[PDB]
Amino acid sequence: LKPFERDISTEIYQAGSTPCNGVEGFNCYFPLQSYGFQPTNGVGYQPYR
Amino acid sequence: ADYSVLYNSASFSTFKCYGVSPTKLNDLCFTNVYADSFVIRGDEVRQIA
Repeated sequence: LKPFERDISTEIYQAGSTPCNGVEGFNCYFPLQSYGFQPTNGVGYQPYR
Repeated sequence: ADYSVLYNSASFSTFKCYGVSPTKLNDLCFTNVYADSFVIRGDEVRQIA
């Protein structure tokens, strides 16, 4: 991403020959991961505004 | 090295690189590669990681 660029795509990321972006399969990962904030986590693992 | 025929072979049931990217391995030069091979169960592949 470039300065002041925002992403709105939900496509599945393509790894290797096997295509992705919704043709889910081997080497088809979703890049948008959840952070998973809990208070029981460490302080470096807590949300920062 | 020639990991490009093994990444795009698409005949493996496990294929992941840890600490390094699995999309570049024939561009990164190394010194000694040690290969250890063993056969286990299907309820023991997740333990090896």
